[PDB]
Amino acid sequence: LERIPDQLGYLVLSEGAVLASSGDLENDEQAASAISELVSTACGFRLHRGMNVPFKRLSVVFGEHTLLVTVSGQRVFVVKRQNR
Amino acid sequence: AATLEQHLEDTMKNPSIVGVLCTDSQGLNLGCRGTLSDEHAGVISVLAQQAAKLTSDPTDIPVVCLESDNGNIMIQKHDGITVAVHKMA
Repeated sequence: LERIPDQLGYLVLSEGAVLASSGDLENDEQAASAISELVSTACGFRLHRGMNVPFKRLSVVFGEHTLLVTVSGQRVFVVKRQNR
Repeated sequence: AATLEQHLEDTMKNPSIVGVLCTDSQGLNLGCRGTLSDEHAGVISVLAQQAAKLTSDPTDIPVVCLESDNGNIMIQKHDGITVAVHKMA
């Protein structure tokens, strides 16, 4: 079975605050604020259908890790994942 | 950064790429094709800028990807030029 890369931290936001966090993301107010802003913009973004958030996942890919962000609907779920 | 019209055209040649757009830190629509146009340029510029705040770069400039069932929009800054590409799956 396929090898899934390690998680490096989680963050759950429930506007505006940190509801839960662990690992690299634990009590990191700056990251939580910056994610919250990115997510609000991404959520407000429309391609060609007003009644459609044009993503099911937002991923921010860095050299060694990626932040995987899902929204529903006033909460934000973040996993920091090692790259494959 | 130098000319960029040629790159927009070559990129669109890919049969899954349905849109491309370049902006800067200001949100200037520096050229777009296909599915991405003026009303998208601003939000695209803001996203890249907001995503950059998620690191104090090890020279680690992120790619922002908005993933949908049908395709993806991939956004990266390089350099002072922000390039968004709309791909079908």
